[PDB]
Amino acid sequence: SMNPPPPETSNPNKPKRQTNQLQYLLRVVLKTLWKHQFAWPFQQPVDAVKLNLPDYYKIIKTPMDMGTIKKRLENNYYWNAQECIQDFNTMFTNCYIYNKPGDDIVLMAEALEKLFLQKINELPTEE
Ligand SMILES: CC(=O)N1C=CS[C@H](c2cccs2)CC1
Repeated sequence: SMNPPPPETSNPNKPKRQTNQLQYLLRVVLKTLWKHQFAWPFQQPVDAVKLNLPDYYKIIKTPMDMGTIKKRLENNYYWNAQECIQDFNTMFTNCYIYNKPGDDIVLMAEALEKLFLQKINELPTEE
């Protein structure tokens, strides 16, 4: 079973902002998770063909990954920080839904989520 089209990262009909909170989500949150040793499974959409996971997109109907989030941040796709924070939480939740407890990938997501939570605890006040 094929891969679906990726989540959109560009939509000229969609109103956009560049807020200090969104700048923090790129410069601090995304950057911190992206450079982590466990980032690599999350740096692009799940490739169900290459990974031989024909049921992945039968189970996961709202896919999200840090490659998509990175493009959305660099492209100023978002209106507010909460949209981006939701994308990160979707990515983690999908991993916990699809995979079994204790799997390596779940430990990887948990380590990235710990750092995510630490960083968004210091999300700056909106200017
Ligand atoms: C991110 C995710 O939920 N995937 C689903 C199944 S397998 C793959 C890996 C397992 C261990 C290292 S990568 C990552 C893609």
